[PDB]
Amino acid sequence: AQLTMIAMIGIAGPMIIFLLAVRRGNL
Amino acid sequence: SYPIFTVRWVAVHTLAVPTIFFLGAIAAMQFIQR
Amino acid sequence: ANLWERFCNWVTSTDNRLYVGWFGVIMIPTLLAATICFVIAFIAAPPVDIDGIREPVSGSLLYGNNIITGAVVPSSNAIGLHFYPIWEAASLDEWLYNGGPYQLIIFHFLLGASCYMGRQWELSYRLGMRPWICVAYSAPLASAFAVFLIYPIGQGSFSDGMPLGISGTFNFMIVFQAEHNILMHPFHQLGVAGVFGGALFCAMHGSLVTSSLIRETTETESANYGYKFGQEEETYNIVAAHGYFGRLIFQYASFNNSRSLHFFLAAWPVVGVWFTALGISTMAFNLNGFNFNHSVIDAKGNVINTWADIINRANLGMEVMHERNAHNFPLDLA
Amino acid sequence: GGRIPLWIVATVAGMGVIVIVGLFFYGAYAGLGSSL
Amino acid sequence: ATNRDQESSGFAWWAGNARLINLSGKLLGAHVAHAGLIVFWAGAMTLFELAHFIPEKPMYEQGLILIPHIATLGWGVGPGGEVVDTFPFFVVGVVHLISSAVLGFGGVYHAIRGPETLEEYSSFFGYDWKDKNKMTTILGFHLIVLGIGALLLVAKAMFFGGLYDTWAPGGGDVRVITNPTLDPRVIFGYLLKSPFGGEGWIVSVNNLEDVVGGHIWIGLICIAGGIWHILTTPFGWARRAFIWSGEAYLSYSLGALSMMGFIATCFVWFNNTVYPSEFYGPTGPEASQAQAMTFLIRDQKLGANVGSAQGPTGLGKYLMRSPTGEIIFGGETMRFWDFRGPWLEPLRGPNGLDLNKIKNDIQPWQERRAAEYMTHAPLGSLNSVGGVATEINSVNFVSPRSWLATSHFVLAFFFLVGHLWHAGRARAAAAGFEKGIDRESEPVLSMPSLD
Amino acid sequence: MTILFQLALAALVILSFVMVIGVPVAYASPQDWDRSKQLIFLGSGLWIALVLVVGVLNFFVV
Amino acid sequence: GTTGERPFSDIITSVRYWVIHSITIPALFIAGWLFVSTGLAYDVFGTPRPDSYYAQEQRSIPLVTDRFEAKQQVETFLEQLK
Amino acid sequence: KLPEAYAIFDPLVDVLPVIPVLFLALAFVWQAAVGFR
Amino acid sequence: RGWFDILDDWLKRDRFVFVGWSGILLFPCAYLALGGWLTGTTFVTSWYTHGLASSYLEGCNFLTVAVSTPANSMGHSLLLLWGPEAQGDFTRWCQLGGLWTFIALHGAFGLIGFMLRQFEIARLVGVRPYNAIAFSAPIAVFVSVFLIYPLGQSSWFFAPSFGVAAIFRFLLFFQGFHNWTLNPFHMMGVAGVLGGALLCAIHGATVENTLFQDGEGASTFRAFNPTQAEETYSMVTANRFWSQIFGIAFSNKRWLHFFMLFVPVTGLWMSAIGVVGLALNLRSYDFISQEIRAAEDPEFETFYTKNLLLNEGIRAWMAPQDQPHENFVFPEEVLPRGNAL
Ligand code: CLA
Ligand code: CLA
Ligand code: CLA
Ligand code: CLA
Ligand code: CLA
Ligand SMILES: CC1=C(/C=C/C(C)=C/C=C/C(C)=C/C=C/C=C(C)/C=C/C=C(C)/C=C/C2=C(C)CCCC2(C)C)C(C)(C)CCC1
Ligand SMILES: CC1=C(/C=C/C(C)=C/C=C/C(C)=C/C=C/C=C(C)/C=C/C=C(C)/C=C/C2=C(C)CCCC2(C)C)C(C)(C)CCC1
Ligand SMILES: CC1=C(/C=C/C(C)=C/C=C/C(C)=C/C=C/C=C(C)/C=C/C=C(C)/C=C/C2=C(C)CCCC2(C)C)C(C)(C)CCC1
Ligand SMILES: CC1=C(/C=C/C(C)=C/C=C/C(C)=C/C=C/C=C(C)/C=C/C=C(C)/C=C/C2=C(C)CCCC2(C)C)C(C)(C)CCC1
Ligand SMILES: CCCCCCCCCCCCO[C@@H]1O[C@H](CO)[C@@H](O[C@H]2O[C@H](CO)[C@@H](O)[C@H](O)[C@H]2O)[C@H](O)[C@H]1O
Ligand SMILES: CCCCCCCCCCCCCCCCCC(=O)O
Ligand code: OEX
Ligand SMILES: [Cl-]
Ligand SMILES: [Cl-]
Ligand SMILES: [Fe+2]
Repeated sequence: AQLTMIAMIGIAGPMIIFLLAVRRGNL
Repeated sequence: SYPIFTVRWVAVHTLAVPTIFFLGAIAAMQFIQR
Repeated sequence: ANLWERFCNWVTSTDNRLYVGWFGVIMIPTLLAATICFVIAFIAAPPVDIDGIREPVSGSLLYGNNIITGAVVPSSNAIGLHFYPIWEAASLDEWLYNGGPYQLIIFHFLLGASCYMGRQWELSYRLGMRPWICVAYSAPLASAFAVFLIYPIGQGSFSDGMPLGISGTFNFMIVFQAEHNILMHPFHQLGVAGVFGGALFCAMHGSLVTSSLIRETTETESANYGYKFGQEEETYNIVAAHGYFGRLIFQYASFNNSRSLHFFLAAWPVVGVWFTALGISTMAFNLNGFNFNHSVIDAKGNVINTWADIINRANLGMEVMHERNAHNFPLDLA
Repeated sequence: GGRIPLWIVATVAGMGVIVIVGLFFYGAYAGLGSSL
Repeated sequence: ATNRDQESSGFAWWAGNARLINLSGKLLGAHVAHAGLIVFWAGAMTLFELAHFIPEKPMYEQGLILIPHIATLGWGVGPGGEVVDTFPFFVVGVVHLISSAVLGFGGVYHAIRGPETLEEYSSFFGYDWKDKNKMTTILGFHLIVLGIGALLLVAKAMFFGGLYDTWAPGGGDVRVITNPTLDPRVIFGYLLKSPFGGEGWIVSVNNLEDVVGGHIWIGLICIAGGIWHILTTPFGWARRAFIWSGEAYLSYSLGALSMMGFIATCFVWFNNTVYPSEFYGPTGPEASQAQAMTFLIRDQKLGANVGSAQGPTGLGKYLMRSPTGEIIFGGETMRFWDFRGPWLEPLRGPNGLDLNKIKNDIQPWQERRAAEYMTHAPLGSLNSVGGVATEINSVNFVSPRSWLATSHFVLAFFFLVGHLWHAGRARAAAAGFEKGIDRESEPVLSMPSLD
Repeated sequence: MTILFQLALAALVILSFVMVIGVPVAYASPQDWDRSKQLIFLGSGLWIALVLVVGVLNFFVV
Repeated sequence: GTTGERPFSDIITSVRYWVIHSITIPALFIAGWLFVSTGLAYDVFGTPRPDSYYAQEQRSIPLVTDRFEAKQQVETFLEQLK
Repeated sequence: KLPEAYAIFDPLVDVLPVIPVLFLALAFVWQAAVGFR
Repeated sequence: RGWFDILDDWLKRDRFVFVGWSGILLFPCAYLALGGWLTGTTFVTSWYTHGLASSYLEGCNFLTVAVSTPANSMGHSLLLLWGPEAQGDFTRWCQLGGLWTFIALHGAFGLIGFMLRQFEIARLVGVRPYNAIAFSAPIAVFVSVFLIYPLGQSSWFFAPSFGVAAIFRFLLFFQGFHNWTLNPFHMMGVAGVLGGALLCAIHGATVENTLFQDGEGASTFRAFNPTQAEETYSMVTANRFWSQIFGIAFSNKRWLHFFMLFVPVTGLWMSAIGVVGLALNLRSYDFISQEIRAAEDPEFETFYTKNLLLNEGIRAWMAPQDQPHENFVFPEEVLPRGNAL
C-alpha cells in the first residue's frame, strides 16, 4: 500500500512536467 | 555515420554488465533470512 | 580633520604594512593576550587538576615535558562550564592549580580568530576584491570552535576541550573514538574525503601547471624566473594541461575552464571540513557514529563478528582505561 | 537520435538508483545483518 | 519567460532564484509556496507521529519531536505528563495540513499566473528595495503579527487551559498561570545574566510565571516597535550605517536566524522547564545526576554511610563540595552540580543536598525516576542504537534532545555561512565590484607599495 | 455513516490529487484559459465543501 | 573536438538503444538475482550459509592453522559441519 | 494511533512527510526539462 | 611499415579512452584489482582466515564488507590459484584468502601501469612529466603499507584488509601497538596532507575572489576562454591582500604551483618512511626520560603517560579476537581497567 501511494506521489511531479512539455506550456 | 563496436564500447560494457549483475544479486540478498 | 576622523582614517588605511581595520582593533589585543599567556604557560605553568580529582597533570616544559608532551592543560572538571577569570580566584596559585590559563587563552583566541575572519572580509572590501576568502576560512575556524567550545558545552565541562598540546591532542582524539566511534561517523568520513582529496587536488593542480609551464628560461636557470610579478600574460598553457589530463582519464573529466577549476579546488576541502566540524559539534550532543555491534547473527543466534566488532574491542580498551580514577559508577554519561 | 528526451531518461534513471539504494537500506533493517 | 535564462538575467540556473530579486510578484509567490511547505511538513509529520504513537510508552522512547511541543502547551496530557487524549494532536496535524494546501495554492498562483511585478498593480503591495520608508513599513507589519503570536501564547497560558508545569506541586501537571511576572528587573535581568555555567543567560528560565511575563513583554514591545517602524523612516546614522538592498536585508536575517538556532540548541539541551523531561527525556546533566542518585540509593539501602564514604581519589564517593561549598553529588557528575529538577529538589537544603533528607526521605517515585533517567540518558548512535558507543545492539533509542540539538546546530552554522556569503556579496555589489576587478581601474595599482 | 465518512474522505483525497495535477498545468498553459478557470474555481469550492463535510462528520463516526 | 565515437546522449536518447537494453538490462539483473536465490553463490565462493558457521554445539571458529594442509583442514571443517 | 475512522488511510500518512524533499527534486526535473537555460 | 610500428599506431590512436603501450599492463591489472574487490566484498567470506563475516551475502553493509587478509599460517605465501595451498581449487582459494594477494598484486602492477600511462601521455602531447613524478607519493604509500609492512611482520594477515571498517581497525591497531601518532614521520605526513588541503582551499578561494571582470554576467564562469592569453585573476591584488592580512604572500606563480606539488607529495613520502620503520616494530613508542621519571615518582603525569595507558587497554582488549591464531585466553581478572568501568 505504501509503495503504491508513494509511487503515485512521485509520478505526479514528473507528470506535471511531462504534460506541460507535451502541451508547449510556459515552463 | 558511426561504428557501433569500439574500444569505448568494450570499456563501457566491461564495467556496466557486471554492475547490473551484482546489483541484482545484492537486491536478492536483501530478502535472505537467517 | 578632527581627531576621530584622523583616527578612523588610520585604522582603515590600506597603506599600513599590516591592515588593522575595525575587526583588527579587537583581533590585535585579544590575539596578543592569548599568545603571551600561551607561551608563558607552555614554558612555566605548574600542574593542573584537569579531571577535578586532585590529580594534577604536568603540562609545562619546566615541569618535565618536552615539545611533544607539553601542553596547556584544560581547566578542572570541578569548574565545569563556569567562567573562571583570574579575578574569580583567591590567588594566582589557585588559578594555576585549577587551570585558568586554558580558559583565558581559548576565549581570547576564539574571539581573535573570529575577528581575523571579519578582517579578511574588511580588507577585501577596502581593496575592491570579491568577498568570500573569509568563507573559505570559516571551515578551520568552525573546527576550532567545535573542539574548544562546542564539545565542552555539550559535555558540560571545559575539561573535555582539546588540550593545547601535541600529545594532548592525541589523547583527545583517542577518547573521542572510544566514546563516539567517530571513525564510523559519516561526517568524519566526509572530512577525510575533504582532506585526502584536498591534498590530492593540490598535488594534481600543482603538477599540471608545472608540467605546462611555457619555456622562458635555460636549463641552468630556475624555471620560476620565467614569470615576472604582475605580468599580463598567463605563464602556462592550460590548453596543453587539459589535453594531457583529458587523455589521462577522458576528455570530459578534465576542466578546460580555469575559473571552474579553482572554484572546485576551493569547494572540495572547504565543504569536507565544514562537515567534519559539524561531526565534532554534533557528537558534542552524543549523536554518535554507526553502531553495528553484533549486527550479524547466524541461524541459531550465534554472533558472527565483523570488522565493526573488532573496532568495538579496541574502543572498549580505550573506554575502560581512560581517566582511570575519575569514574565511580558503571556508565560514562558525559 | 533524440526520440526519447534526455530529461526523461535522467529522471527515470535517478528514480531507479533511488529505489535500489532505498531497498538496500530496507535490507539494513531486515533479514541478514539486522541484529535481530 | 521573462528573465528565465542566464543571458537575460545574468544568473546561472544553479543561482536561478536570484533572478527574482526585482520581480516582486513571483518572489511573493515563492515565499508563499515555501511557507506552504513549512505548514505542510508540520501537519504531515504530526499525523505520522500520531499514527505511530503508543500512548503508554514515554514520548521520548518513540522518536517524537512535535507531539512533545503540543503537550508542553497543556494539550492532551494530564498529571505527570500522561497522555489522556490524542485528539488535540490529531487536530493540530489536520488543521496545519489543510492550511498548507491553501498556502500552496496561493504561492503557485503568485509564482506562475499572477502579475510578475506588483508595482503597477498596486503601490501598497509593490515595493522598491531602496525605499527605506516602505521597507520599514513592511517590517512593522510583520512585527505586529509576531507580537500577536507571543500574546497568543500568553492567552493559551492564562485563559485557555494553561501550560504543562513540570514544577507543579504534586509531580507535574497542567496549570493555569494567573500571576505572570511583570517585574522588568526580573525579565531583563535574565538578558543581563552571564551565559556561563551556573548562570545560563535566558536558558535558565525555570518557571512559567517568568515565561508568561516575558512573552507579555515581547508581544507588547513588538507591537510598539512595529507601530514605530510603520510611522517612521530610518534616521541618518542608520542610513549611513547599513547597506540598503534586498540581498543585504536577507543577510541581516541570516545572521539573526543563525543566532536563534544556536540559542535553541542550548535551550533544548539544558532547559527542562519549557522542554519538560516527561516529554523530551532527561537532559544530559539530569541523567548523570540520576546515576549518582540511583547508586547512592542502592548502596545506602545495603547499609553504606554515604555521607562519609571516601572515594578512590579522596573525594566523597557519593557526596562532595562544589568550589563554593555546596553539597553535591560526587564522581564525574561534579560538573553538573548546577542541574535542578523536580525529582531532586526535595533533597536540597540551604547548603545543598541534605544528608538527613537523603537518609530518611527519598521516595519510591524519586528512586524510579532516577533509574528511568539514568537509563534514558541522551546517548546513542546514528542508526539509533541507544547507549554508549561500545554498547551492543538491542535498545532502539536516540533522545529527542540529541536529535533537536544536532539538527539545529547544523542549521545555525550553515546559516552563519549564509550570513557571511550574502553580507559580503551585498557589500561588493553595492560598491560595484561583485563581478570582479575592473582591468583599467584596478584599485591596488594606484596604491603606494607596502615596501 | 462509517463508510459514508470514508467515502467522503476518499473523495477529498482523489480531488486533491486531481487539483494538484491540474492547477499548475492550467496555470502554465495560457491557451487553456477559458474552461480551465471555471474548472479550477469549481474544484476549489468543492474541495472546501468536502473539507467542511469531513470535520463535521468526523464527530458522527468516531 | 571529438574522437569520432557516437555521442552518449545521442545513443541513450535513441529508440534502438532502449529496444536492446529493455531486454538486456533486466536479463542481467535477473541473472544476478537468481545467482543468489538459487544458492549457487554459496557453492561457487565457499561462503557459509546462516546455518553453516558452526556445528550445533560448537562455538570455536574453524581457523586454518597449517599452510600446506589448509585445503584439507577446510574440507575437514566442512565435514564436521555435517 | 489515529482515530479508528481514519485507519484505512494509515499507509498514506506513513508517506506524506517526504513530499517536501520531492519538491526539491522536482525543481531539478523541471530545469532538466528546460535544459538548464 | 613493420608490425611493431603498425601496433604502435593503433595503440596511440586518438580515441575516447587512450590505450597506449602502458594500457596493455594497466587495463587488465586495474580491472582485475577493482573487480576482485567488488567480487570479494559481494560474495566472499573471512570465516576461515579471521573468524569474520565480510560480504554483502553474509549480511555486512558497505562500511563493514572487506576482502580480508589471508590466515597468519599462510606466512607471506603468494597464494597463487595454481599454488600448493589452493592447488587450483577456486573455492578453496577464495576461502583461504587468495583474493587478498590477487588484489594486492594486480593493484600494484596497475599502479605501475598508470604511472607509465602518465609518462607516455606526457611524452605524446609534449608536456613535462611532473604529474607522473607527483604520483610517486601514492605508489610509495601503497608499497610501504600493503607490501613492505606485512613483509616485515609475521605474514600478510597484518596488512590492511581492503575495506572501510578494516582500515579503521588498521588505524586503531597502529595506535595501540605502535603508538603511531607519536612518530615524527607520521607527524610530517599529517602536516603534508593538512597543509595540502589548506593550500588547495586558499588558492582556489584567492583566485575566485581576485578574478578580473571579463563579462557582464553575475555568474563569472562564462567570462573565461581557454585560448585567451591574459591572466584571469589579479596576482598583484592577491599579493597585496595576503601581504597585509598574513604578513607574507606569494609573488611568483610558478613557485606557488610547484609548492602545491611539493607539500602533499613530501608529506606522503615521509609517512611511507615511518611505516617502513614500523614494519620492523622500530617505533617511536616511548620517551625514556619520562618513563624513568614516572617509574620513580608516582605523582608525575603527562598526556604522554595517559596515552600509554590507553594503548595498554587497546592491546589487552582487542588482541584475543584480532589475532585468533595466538589462541589468547585473557582471564577477566588480568584485563587492565580503571575504576568502575
Ligand atoms: C533564507 C535563506 C536563504 C535565502 C532566501 C537565500 C537566497 C539566495 N541565495 Mg543564499 N544561502 C543560504 C540561505 C539563503 N539563501 C545559506 C544558509 C547558505 C550557506 C550554505 C547560502 C549560500 C549561498 C551561495 C553560496 C549562493 C547563494 C545564492 C543565493 C541566491 C540563489 C539561490 C538559488 O537559486 O539556489 C538554487 C538551489 C540549489 C542549487 C539547490 C542547493 C541544494 C543544497 C546545496 C543541498 C540541500 C540538502 C538538503 C537540505 C538535504 C538533502 C537530503 C539528501 C542528502 C538525501 C538567492 C538570492 C547564490 C547567489 O549569490 O546569488 C546571488 C550563491 O551563489 N546562497
Ligand atoms: C522552495 C523552493 C523554491 C521555490 C518556491 C521557487 C520558486 C520559483 N523559482 Mg526557483 N529554484 C529552486 C527552488 C525554488 N524555486 C531550486 C532548488 C532551484 C535550483 C534547481 C531553482 C532554480 C530556479 C531557476 C533557474 C529559475 C527559478 C525560478 C523561479 C520562479 C518561477 C518558476 C517558474 O517559472 O516555474 C515554471 C515551472 C512550471 C510551470 C512547472 C510547474 C511548476 C509548478 C509550480 C509545480 C507546483 C506543483 C504543486 C504540487 C501544485 C500544488 C497546487 C495545489 C495547492 C492546488 C518561482 C518564483 C525562475 C525565475 O526566477 O523566473 C523569473 C527561474 O528562471 N528557480
Ligand atoms: C503574505 C502573503 C500574501 C500577500 C502579501 C498577498 C498579496 C496579494 N495577493 Mg495573494 N494570496 C495569498 C497570499 C498573499 N497574497 C494566498 C495564501 C493565496 C491563496 C488563497 C492568495 C491568492 C490570491 C489571488 C487568487 C489573488 C491574490 C491577489 C493579491 C493582491 C491583492 C490582495 C488584496 O487586495 O487583498 C484583499 C484582502 C483580503 C481579501 C483579506 C485578506 C485577509 C485574510 C483573508 C485573513 C486575515 C489575514 C491573516 C493574517 C491570515 C493569516 C494566515 C496565516 C495562517 C498564514 C496582492 C498583491 C490578487 C492579484 O494578484 O490581483 C492581480 C488575486 O487575484 N492573491
Ligand atoms: C525584527 C526586528 C527589528 C528590526 C530588524 C529593526 C530594524 C531597525 N530599527 Mg527597529 N525596533 C524593533 C524591531 C526591529 N527593528 C522593535 C521591536 C522596537 C521597539 C523597542 C524597535 C525600536 C526602534 C527605534 C526606537 C529605532 C529603531 C531603528 C531601527 C533601524 C536601526 C537598527 C539598528 O541600528 O540596529 C543596530 C543596533 C544598534 C546600532 C544599537 C545597539 C547595538 C548593540 C551594541 C548590540 C548589542 C548586541 C549584544 C551585546 C550581543 C548579544 C545580543 C543579546 C543581548 C540578545 C533599523 C531599520 C532606529 C531607526 O532609525 O528608526 C527610525 C531607531 O531609532 N528601532
Ligand atoms: C598484463 C596482464 C597481467 C599481469 C601483469 C598479471 C600478473 C599476475 N597475475 Mg593476473 N591475469 C591476467 C592478466 C595479468 N596478470 C588476466 C587477463 C587474467 C584472466 C585470464 C588473469 C588471471 C589471474 C589469476 C586467476 C591469477 C593471476 C595471478 C597473477 C600473478 C602471478 C602471475 C604468474 O605467476 O604468471 C607467470 C607467467 C609468466 C611470467 C608468463 C611467462 C611467459 C613466457 C614467455 C613463457 C616461457 C615458457 C613457456 C613454457 C612458453 C612455452 C612455449 C612453447 C613450449 C609452446 C601476477 C601478479 C595469480 C595471483 O594473483 O595469485 C594471487 C592468480 O592466481 N592472474
Ligand atoms: C513554485 C515552484 C516550486 C515550488 C512549489 C511549491 C513549494 C509548492 C507547494 C505546494 C503545496 C504546499 C501543496 C500542498 C498540498 C496540500 C494538500 C493537497 C493537502 C491535502 C490534504 C488532505 C487531502 C488531507 C486528508 C486527510 C485528512 C483530512 C484527515 C487525515 C487523513 C488524510 C491525510 C487523508 C518548485 C520548487 C517546484 C520549482 C518551480 C516553481
Ligand atoms: C520571551 C521570554 C523572555 C524575555 C525575552 C526578552 C525580553 C528578550 C529581549 C531580547 C532583546 C531585547 C534582544 C536584542 C537584541 C539586539 C541585537 C542582537 C542587536 C544587534 C546589533 C547589531 C547586529 C549591530 C551591528 C552593527 C554594529 C555593532 C556596529 C555598526 C554597524 C552595525 C549596525 C552593523 C524571558 C527570558 C524573560 C523568559 C523566557 C521568555
Ligand atoms: C497532502 C496530500 C496530498 C498531496 C500530494 C502532493 C502535494 C504531492 C506532490 C508531489 C510532488 C511534488 C512530487 C515530486 C516528485 C519529484 C521527483 C520524482 C523528482 C525526481 C528527480 C530526479 C530523479 C532527478 C534526477 C536528475 C535530473 C532530473 C537531472 C540531473 C540528474 C539527476 C539524475 C539528478 C495528496 C494529493 C497525495 C492527497 C493526500 C494528502
Ligand atoms: C576476481 C576474479 C576474476 C575477475 C572478476 C571481475 C573482473 C569482476 C568484476 C566485477 C564487477 C565489475 C562488479 C561490479 C559491481 C558493481 C556494483 C556492485 C555497483 C554498485 C553501485 C552502487 C551501489 C552505487 C550507488 C550510487 C549511489 C549511492 C549514489 C550515487 C549514484 C550511485 C549509483 C553511484 C576472474 C574472473 C579473473 C577470476 C579470478 C577472480
Ligand atoms: C554601546 C552603544 C553604542 C552604540 C549605540 C548606538 C549609537 C547610535 C547613534 C550614534 C550615532 C553615530 O553617528 C555617526 O557618528 C559618526 C562619527 O562621528 C559619523 O561619522 C562621520 O564623521 C566622522 C568624523 O567624526 C568621519 O570619520 C566619518 O567618515 C563620517 O561618516 C556618522 O556619520 C554618524 O552617523
Ligand atoms: C603475466 C601474465 C600472467 C597471466 C596469468 C593468468 C593466470 C590464469 C590462470 C588460470 C588457470 C589456473 C590453473 C588452474 C589449475 C592449476 C592446478 C594446479 O596444478 O595447481
Ligand atoms: O573528563 Mn575527559 O572524558 Ca568526557 O566521557 Mn565522562 O567526562 Mn571524562 O569520562 Mn569519558
Ligand atoms: Cl585519559
Ligand atoms: Cl562517575
Ligand atoms: Fe592555480
